[PDB]
Amino acid sequence: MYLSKVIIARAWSRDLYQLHQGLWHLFPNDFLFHVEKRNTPEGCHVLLQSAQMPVSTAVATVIKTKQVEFQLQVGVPLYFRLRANPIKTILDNQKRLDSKGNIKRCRVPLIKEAEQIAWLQRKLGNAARVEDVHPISERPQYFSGDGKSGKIQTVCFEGVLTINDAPALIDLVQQGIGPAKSMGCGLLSLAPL
Repeated sequence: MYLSKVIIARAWSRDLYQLHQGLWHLFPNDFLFHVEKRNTPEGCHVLLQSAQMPVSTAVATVIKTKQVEFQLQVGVPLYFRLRANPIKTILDNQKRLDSKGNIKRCRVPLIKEAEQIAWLQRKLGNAARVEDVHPISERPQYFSGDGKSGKIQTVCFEGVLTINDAPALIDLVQQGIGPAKSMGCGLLSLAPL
């Protein structure tokens, strides 16, 4: 796969919806991204993982691209970073009913750290062991400026893991982890110690 640093012009990266759109246009000939800097004069700085090399547009400038060929062995420790959207489903607390007379089932973010770590370890499964992790609960990202706007609530997991199954870990990196992959979640970044 390819890893690129991309900068999206401010006027074209104001809404969450716009980011994916702008990035999609980089492939004129399925990608993942991680926002590195949300608001600068020149716009939004993104790390972009893709199967094809991106091609700059007028609004999305590819600053640099590097191809990754993986060399993983079992037992190797790696730093990891993953911005994710961990969620679960619960019954509405006020037992509010939907149009068919049923209690509403609501999607909610995981806010308890123990539950966030459990979610991560569950997604990684047989691919790797979490050796150490710090789940940073980030500020939510809103769909619009409207007072009633919904939002996406993310956690940025950072720490160290140890590889247990190389092919399984590669698959996780290629596919991305968890919901909201089109909104800048799911990109699992790895690095040697």
